[PDB]
Amino acid sequence: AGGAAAAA
Amino acid sequence: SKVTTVVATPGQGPDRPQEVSYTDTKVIGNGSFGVVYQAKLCDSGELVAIKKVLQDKRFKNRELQIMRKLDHCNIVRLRYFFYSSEKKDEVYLNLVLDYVPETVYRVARHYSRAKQTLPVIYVKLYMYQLFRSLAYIHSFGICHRDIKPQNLLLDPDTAVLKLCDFGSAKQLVRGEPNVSYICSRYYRAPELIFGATDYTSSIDVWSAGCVLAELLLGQPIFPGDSGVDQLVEIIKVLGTPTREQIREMNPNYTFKFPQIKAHPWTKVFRPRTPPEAIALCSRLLEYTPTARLTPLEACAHSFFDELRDPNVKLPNGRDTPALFNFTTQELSSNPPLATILIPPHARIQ
Amino acid sequence: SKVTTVVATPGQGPDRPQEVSYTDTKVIGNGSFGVVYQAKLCDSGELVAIKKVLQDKRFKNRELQIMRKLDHCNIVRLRYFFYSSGEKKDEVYLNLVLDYVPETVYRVARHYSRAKQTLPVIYVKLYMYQLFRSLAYIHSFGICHRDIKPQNLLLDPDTAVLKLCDFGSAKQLVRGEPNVSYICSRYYRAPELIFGATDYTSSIDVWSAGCVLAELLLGQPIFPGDSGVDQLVEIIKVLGTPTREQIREMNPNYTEFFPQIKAHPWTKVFRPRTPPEAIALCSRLLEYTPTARLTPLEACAHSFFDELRDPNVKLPNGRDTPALFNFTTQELSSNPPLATILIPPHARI
Repeated sequence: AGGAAAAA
Repeated sequence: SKVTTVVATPGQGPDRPQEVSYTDTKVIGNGSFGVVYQAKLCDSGELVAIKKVLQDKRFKNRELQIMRKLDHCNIVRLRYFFYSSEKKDEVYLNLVLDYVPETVYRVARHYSRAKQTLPVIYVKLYMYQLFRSLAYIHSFGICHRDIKPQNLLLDPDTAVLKLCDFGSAKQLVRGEPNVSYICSRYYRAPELIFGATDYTSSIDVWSAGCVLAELLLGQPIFPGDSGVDQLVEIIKVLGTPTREQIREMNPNYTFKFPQIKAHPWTKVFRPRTPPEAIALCSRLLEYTPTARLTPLEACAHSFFDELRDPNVKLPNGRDTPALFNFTTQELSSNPPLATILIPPHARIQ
Repeated sequence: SKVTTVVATPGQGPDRPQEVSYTDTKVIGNGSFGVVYQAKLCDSGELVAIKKVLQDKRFKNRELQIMRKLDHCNIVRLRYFFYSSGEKKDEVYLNLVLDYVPETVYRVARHYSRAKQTLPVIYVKLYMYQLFRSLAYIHSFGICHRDIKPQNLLLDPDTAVLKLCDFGSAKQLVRGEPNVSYICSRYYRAPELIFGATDYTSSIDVWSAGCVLAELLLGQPIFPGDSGVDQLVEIIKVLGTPTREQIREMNPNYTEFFPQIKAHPWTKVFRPRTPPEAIALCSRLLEYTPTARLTPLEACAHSFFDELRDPNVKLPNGRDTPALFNFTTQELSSNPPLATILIPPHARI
């Protein structure tokens, strides 16, 4: 189901 | 400020992953249920809740499998779920859930601190919605097992109540044993206190009864730091249980109990408590589990007649939330109760 | 104020009742245990507590039968008892005239907690040692208290004497006889009780004692939770998951019915300043396997209490320590050889 990635 | 993008499976419908972006993440709280965040979905700007718990290697998460099956207006909806990584080299299940801004616990406490009780129209609305949520989950044989004021979320403006936290929920199959240490202090059915492992979904109804009684009294009805103390409070109200009642709760206890006469329920509550509220508690909070109302029968109780009135409104002038759009699944334990539950005006073309 | 004169039976020795007069009666508190009053004996001016409970016509009061047998410096003494007609009309009340002690471990702990201070370890030593002595004594009769918690531990701030109180749950535990699993308070309940065992032993008190020790060291409860499930999670976070053998030792019926968490090393549970001996004692009290826990008497002999056996030890207020070494044969009976540790060279000459 998942998989993370951060931004700004 | 910061934006998190994850790929997540929708809670319902076909498994086609979506890219979900959210920001403004704040902790709502944490404990044995894991961590619950609030977040804002970038697209819509809608607030959601993300419950994060540690995923066991050996088993599929029970709460997830329950949440994927449930679709009801009085239960927080599972929107998305995904896996991620606090404890390093380990996996976390994340549930993206409806967010609701208040709990019954907080509301009850505001009124209790002000030495008032919640208006009855709100007791009616909230409890009716709780009972619907229960009629539905029970129709799957699923028992919540932790019905308490904190797990009842409320929208203060629309009066919508949603049941949350399915981390103790389980399908109860007749003849299978279940652990008796579930359910929170104050809200535990007597058969749980007596250590029964063959209990039914009726424990949820006892708990709902304790919630009702508490919203009417302004404080919990059966408090106590020990089982013993909770039983004493239960006995003060219900009277000493007979032997037949004991056997119905847990056979292996048929100890001797203090011999106390029943306290007439009208004496338990404040003088102007509506009598139909009191009659309802008396039919929820029974020793014999099978003598308790089912959730769907509770919904059909006269205490809720005002909610079936065509001109009923919230005090703030808004319409009530939807209360009569029962599905076949919801009605399935007793389809003829539709004749009371769906009032005449709700069946106009 | 009113003088009250009753004819009362001495708690110990022969059934030879006497005229007892008291005055200055104030309510200390009330609850499931009945009503505790404070009064002053006219003869001596000594303050006493009077515990009043409703007496069942159909049976002998178990708490009375136990207190009439008990004589120990760390247990409230039954001075007298008598019958009266109190609050409920035409019903009979048992009145226990007991030692009054002006504080509880609960109140003292809470003062420290609120002030963000820890109770100095000398008092943790004194209080725990005295509790263990009381437990060694009652257990030597097969009597388990079953409600060991900071509220039932009374204290004199000036002498540092600790007295166990409230024997309303106390019971003689006989191998092969079943006992109710719903005793003991939230936070202090041994895991076997949470799992619903009815074949439990006196070691449940030792678990409860360990929770008190931990709490006095941490400044808060070590295993909080509003449900059994939440309490077990907290236990498992510290002790690690129980093995299959540990679960069978606690309750056979729960073979399957947990998360897999590695044990948190006990040094990491407490503040860094915490004495290694205190920690070592905790780990030998808070064990899953009941039989693996130290007995009360072995707890009294533990290194953590060595300071109390020092000839130069004094209380912070400058006074001598209270009676610590006046062991009887009854008290020592579970393990006489420990006498050589327990009664230090300087004591009792």
